[PDB]
Amino acid sequence: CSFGGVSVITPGTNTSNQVAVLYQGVNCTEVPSNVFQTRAGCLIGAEYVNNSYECDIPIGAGICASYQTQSIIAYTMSLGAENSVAYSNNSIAIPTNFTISVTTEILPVSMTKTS
Amino acid sequence: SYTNSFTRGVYYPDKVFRSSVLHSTQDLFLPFFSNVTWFHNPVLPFNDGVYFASTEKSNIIRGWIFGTTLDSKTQSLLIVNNATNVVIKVCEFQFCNDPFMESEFRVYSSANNCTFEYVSKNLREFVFKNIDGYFKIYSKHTPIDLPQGFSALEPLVDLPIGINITRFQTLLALHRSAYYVGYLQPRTFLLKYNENGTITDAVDCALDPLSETKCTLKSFTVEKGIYQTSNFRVQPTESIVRFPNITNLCPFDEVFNATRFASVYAWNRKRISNCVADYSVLYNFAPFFAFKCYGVSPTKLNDLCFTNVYADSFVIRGNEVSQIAPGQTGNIADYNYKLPDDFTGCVIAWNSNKLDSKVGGNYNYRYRLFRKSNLKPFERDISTEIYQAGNKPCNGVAGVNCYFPLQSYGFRPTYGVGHQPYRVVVLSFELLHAPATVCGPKKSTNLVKNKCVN
Amino acid sequence: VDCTMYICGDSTECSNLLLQYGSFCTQLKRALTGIAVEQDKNTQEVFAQVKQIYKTPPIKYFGGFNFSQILPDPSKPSKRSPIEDLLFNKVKFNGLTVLPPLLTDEMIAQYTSALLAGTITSGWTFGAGPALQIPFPMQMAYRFNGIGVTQNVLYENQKLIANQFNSAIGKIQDSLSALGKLQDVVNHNAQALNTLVKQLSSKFGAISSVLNDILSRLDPPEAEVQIDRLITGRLQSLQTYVTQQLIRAAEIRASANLAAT
Amino acid sequence: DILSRLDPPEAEVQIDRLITGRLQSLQTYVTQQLIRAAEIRASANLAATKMSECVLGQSKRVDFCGKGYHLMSFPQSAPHGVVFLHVTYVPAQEKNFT
Amino acid sequence: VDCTMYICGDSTECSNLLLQYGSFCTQLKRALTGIAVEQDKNTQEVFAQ
Amino acid sequence: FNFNGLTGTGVLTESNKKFLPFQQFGRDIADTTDAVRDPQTLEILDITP
Ligand SMILES: *[C@@H]1O[C@H](CO)[C@@H](O[C@@H]2O[C@H](CO)[C@@H](O)[C@H](O)[C@H]2NC(C)=O)[C@H](O)[C@H]1NC(C)=O
Ligand SMILES: *[C@@H]1O[C@H](CO)[C@@H](O[C@@H]2O[C@H](CO)[C@@H](O)[C@H](O)[C@H]2NC(C)=O)[C@H](O)[C@H]1NC(C)=O
Ligand SMILES: *[C@@H]1O[C@H](CO)[C@@H](O[C@@H]2O[C@H](CO)[C@@H](O)[C@H](O)[C@H]2NC(C)=O)[C@H](O)[C@H]1NC(C)=O
Ligand SMILES: *[C@@H]1O[C@H](CO)[C@@H](O[C@@H]2O[C@H](CO)[C@@H](O)[C@H](O)[C@H]2NC(C)=O)[C@H](O)[C@H]1NC(C)=O
Ligand SMILES: *[C@@H]1O[C@H](CO)[C@@H](O[C@@H]2O[C@H](CO)[C@@H](O)[C@H](O)[C@H]2NC(C)=O)[C@H](O)[C@H]1NC(C)=O
Ligand SMILES: *[C@@H]1O[C@H](CO)[C@@H](O)[C@H](O)[C@H]1NC(C)=O
Ligand SMILES: *[C@@H]1O[C@H](CO)[C@@H](O)[C@H](O)[C@H]1NC(C)=O
Ligand SMILES: *[C@@H]1O[C@H](CO)[C@@H](O)[C@H](O)[C@H]1NC(C)=O
Ligand SMILES: *[C@@H]1O[C@H](CO)[C@@H](O)[C@H](O)[C@H]1NC(C)=O
Ligand SMILES: *[C@@H]1O[C@H](CO)[C@@H](O)[C@H](O)[C@H]1NC(C)=O
Ligand SMILES: *[C@@H]1O[C@H](CO)[C@@H](O)[C@H](O)[C@H]1NC(C)=O
Ligand SMILES: *[C@@H]1O[C@H](CO)[C@@H](O)[C@H](O)[C@H]1NC(C)=O
Ligand SMILES: *[C@@H]1O[C@H](CO)[C@@H](O)[C@H](O)[C@H]1NC(C)=O
Repeated sequence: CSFGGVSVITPGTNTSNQVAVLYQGVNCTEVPSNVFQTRAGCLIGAEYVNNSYECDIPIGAGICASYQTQSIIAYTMSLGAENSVAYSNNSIAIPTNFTISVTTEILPVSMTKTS
Repeated sequence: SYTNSFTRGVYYPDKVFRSSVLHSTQDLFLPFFSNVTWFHNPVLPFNDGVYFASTEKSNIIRGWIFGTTLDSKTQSLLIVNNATNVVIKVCEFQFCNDPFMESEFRVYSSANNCTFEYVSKNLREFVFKNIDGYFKIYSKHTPIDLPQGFSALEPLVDLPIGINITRFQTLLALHRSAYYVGYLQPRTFLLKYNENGTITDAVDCALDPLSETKCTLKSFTVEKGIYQTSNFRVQPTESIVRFPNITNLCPFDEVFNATRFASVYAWNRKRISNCVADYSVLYNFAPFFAFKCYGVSPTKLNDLCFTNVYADSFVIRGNEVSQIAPGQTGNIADYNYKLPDDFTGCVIAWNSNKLDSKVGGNYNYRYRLFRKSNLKPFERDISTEIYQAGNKPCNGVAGVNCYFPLQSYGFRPTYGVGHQPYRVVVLSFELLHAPATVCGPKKSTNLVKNKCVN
Repeated sequence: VDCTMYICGDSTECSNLLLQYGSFCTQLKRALTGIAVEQDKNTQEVFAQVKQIYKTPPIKYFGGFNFSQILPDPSKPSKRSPIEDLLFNKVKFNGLTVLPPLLTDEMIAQYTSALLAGTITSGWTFGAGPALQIPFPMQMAYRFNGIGVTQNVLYENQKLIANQFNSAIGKIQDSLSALGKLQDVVNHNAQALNTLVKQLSSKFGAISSVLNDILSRLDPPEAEVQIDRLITGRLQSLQTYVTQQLIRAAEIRASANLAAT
Repeated sequence: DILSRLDPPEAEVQIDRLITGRLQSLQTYVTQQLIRAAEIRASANLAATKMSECVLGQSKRVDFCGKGYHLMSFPQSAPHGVVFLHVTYVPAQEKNFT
Repeated sequence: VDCTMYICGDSTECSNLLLQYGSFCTQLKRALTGIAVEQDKNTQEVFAQ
Repeated sequence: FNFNGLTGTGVLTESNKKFLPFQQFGRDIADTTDAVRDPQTLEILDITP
């Protein structure tokens, strides 16, 4: 007999109080507007789109959610801009200038000692 | 009319001070955004606590009445407040059906056996509940259709009364020269305390999915993301049972209408073992004059399972049917048929005229009159030797002080009830050591499909 | 694993008894969730190391080197190389739930095909900035220089090195048509899930293993003590499951850190 | 409270149940600290390795000392951790040639 | 370890009652075997170069 | 100490908390008693281990 977790998707209480709900691996005919079927369950309260954005809130199986277009919407995730390299059999590209960059990396080293 | 509460009926669940601590509590509250009846009067139910708000600068509400019967012959609570202060009182009253110079108090006309005494625009809120014989009141008076806001209510009284309540009424000050009624339900909230220790906000943990997230995280501010808060569980409907057909029927059918029964001194013993026994044909027949079911109840015969069943059958007089019982005495118990002191079956007997009586006398039925020593439980004698009551042997010849031991019943149809023949069938159940035998039919049954079911 | 359906299994007498043990289910859900989130992080750190999705030119021909067995083949399930097809072709009970990965296999294939296009058309320049094109024969000459071999040795033997490379790649499919390091992970977890289920038929010192049995035929005061023995034994099994998942999760993370490096 | 409202013969059983339960709590706690301490130890080993190879020298390891071509790094102290400031060389503004 | 010999120590009453706890003695053996095989793998990969 | 039912051990010191005029004792986060009110003198005292 059907059963599964229930998760709540929120843009943050400092943005809005709208919410969508995912019923994990529940068929959309056995749940009891905007109902969207994903391989992870049924998503209700989120408008599905065709465009593709950067992932914000990960849902699963390639589906993410975002607060953009306001109620709350869904969409697929984009791996990143597309670019063709201008390859040929006698062409080269060489830089004529440069920049110096600085980046951070953070690593933990210890915990509190308990007894 | 009805109105919509907003966040009302929140009271301090207990003592215990506290600081900045998003504490979670379970208790009897008025749910947020609830459906509260409106009154501008009749006896109302209680069922579990009461929310009571009102609005008015003057004082129209002049006490309440509580209890189970709201009448005399039993004790009740009465709360009044004149221009002095609140007066709790618990007596047996006699209330006016319409209770209400400047003279007043025409509410009751009796105050017997008092077990408690005490003496001493605008929004006046109250919360009433009654738990383990304690009648609690919370209240607060805050100056300004109700508005919108949050305010926690503090304990007012502590009353060790013991009183039961199922209904109550209200009292109003008439003109001679507006209130709310909610009820409480078991809910869970997440309460926010300030540094002074007061409740400043709350979350109803059984309303909006966002509130369930707040309650699980123990916060009133949730950061953007996705949170697992609970679970979905489909529930089964109906109870489908499905047992086999039937097959046999344990032939009680022929034991009860056999065309001849035996004399009481030579009774019968049928032992049905391999059976599905349906005692409903017995119980729902009911022409019976006696039915004494001793060890087990006449209703639970269709849910047990024994190893053996022994059914006896004989014909006796009417005023001897009472000797068929565990622990008895008489010519029938001692010499003919004795039931043990630990009997676990059940005797069933019915009248047998028109099939046993005979105009002229039916001497086919006999019984034993003289025996040297009483019988044993479930023993049977068929001896025809001549009893000897004297001191001389008679060599199997009747005469003086030597009697024939088997006398006869002379059943005629123009007898009196209590001398007419009766057919008796005593049943006896036992479970020796065999791990299956006769037991009744399960009961109803059916089927369905494509549905989550039990 | 839903702790309530494992331990009690749709039984209200048992469900209320779970309230006397405190927050054990809170620990169980967090322990398994905390290591489930890392599993998607492990795959992002290995494959999502490129910002752009690079494509190769249609004229698949690089100084004589034949890369058609490692590049996507526009005529297959989804979009795998002929060699990846060998790699993928060779390899609701009572609460025990399996969650899907965040990245699908189609999404991983698209990360790996972008890495392949970058290293063939742009060498090692796309990993330090913009992708800079350079012909492939010249990339291989640089790579010989980096190991101590002069560049003229490649240019005068270009045909030999291309023939040797092309045969060497073609031998890979024979060796695949191996993967025990992947099959062991699937088998070890499957055996742990099966063992967890089988501990639901132990008495743990009770008269029966079935909760709808004990309480029904016995005596409530006694049924409560025996049901608590079943709860304790099944909780210990479930806690053992979680401890071993944390110990195994560290081994998968250690491997994923090496694969990312 | 057990003793206050119960005889010893039965109080030993009730206290033994609580002892077993709370002793299980300690075993759970200590087992997780050992598993979690191995993870912070692996992180401290990585931080010590970068301290040697990114700060006390110049590395050719790709992406080990930041994004770009490693020039130098400067350490900073953080509470229970370390922060690396990675200085890299990034080319810009390419032109194509034959 | 030989599970039965530690817990019961060759006693037929205890060992028959021990069966009522399922297969804990199979898990103990698998766990010890899995780490005892890696001890030779660890040495083999350091020196057989 | 015992304060009308509240049984415990610790050092009693003058507090700086302010209870509501119906509350007897306070608890800290994790629900352990850390302050009481003396029934006779009506003063709040902290309880330290
Ligand atoms: C070097 O030349 C190549 C073409 O051989 C340029 O790539 C072209 O760039 C334009 C402008 O972005 C695109 O519209 C064309 O589609 C590209 N052609 C190909 C075949 O991809 C490249 O931008 C040039 N580099 C510089 C610095 O100018
Ligand atoms: C390399 O890049 C830098 C900018 O990052 C150029 O320096 C700038 O040059 C412009 C004039 O073209 C000046 O107005 C700016 O003040 C310079 N910036 C700085 C920070 O000095 C530099 O000229 C570039 N080199 C070439 C050859 O184009
Ligand atoms: C015991 O036997 C009598 C007769 O032997 C049964 O009477 C029968 O009743 C049914 C129901 O009306 C009739 O169809 C039959 O014709 C009757 N029998 C005769 C011979 O006519 C009586 O029903 C039997 N007892 C039970 C409980 O069935
Ligand atoms: C690169 O190798 C592939 C094989 O891996 C070559 O494809 C084969 O080409 C021959 C000749 O046309 C066919 O008989 C085979 O059926 C092809 N195999 C497949 C799987 O299609 C391909 O021709 C080679 N490329 C170059 C440029 O030589
Ligand atoms: C270097 O070795 C390779 C073999 O590894 C030689 O190439 C082979 O030469 C034989 C004999 O001419 C041919 O039959 C093979 O077909 C060649 N193999 C390949 C893959 O081309 C090569 O000749 C050697 N170079 C020198 C200078 O001796
Ligand atoms: C959060 O709220 C603050 C005000 O309290 C505001 O300044 C800030 O922009 C908000 N953040 C977002 C992401 O909306
Ligand atoms: C849900 O059930 C319907 C049939 O009632 C089926 O057509 C549909 O594919 C199911 N959905 C999923 C996600 O399995
Ligand atoms: C998305 O595009 C498909 C065709 O590729 C179309 O059938 C569908 O209606 C579109 N969805 C929306 C929300 O417009
Ligand atoms: C409250 O419920 C009653 C039915 O019991 C309904 O008639 C009434 O409209 C409801 N009130 C509100 C405010 O929804
Ligand atoms: C107030 O009411 C109580 C209860 O009837 C009564 O005992 C008391 O005398 C009243 N006070 C005055 C001033 O009438
Ligand atoms: C209650 O009052 C009745 C008279 O009305 C009396 O008979 C009875 O004894 C009283 N009960 C008590 C407990 O005083
Ligand atoms: C209240 O009524 C219940 C029955 O509804 C009864 O069992 C109980 O004893 C009563 N309580 C008191 C204090 O009389
Ligand atoms: C209590 O808090 C209020 C603010 O909500 C503040 O105005 C008041 O001064 C405080 N009083 C005390 C004793 O902390």
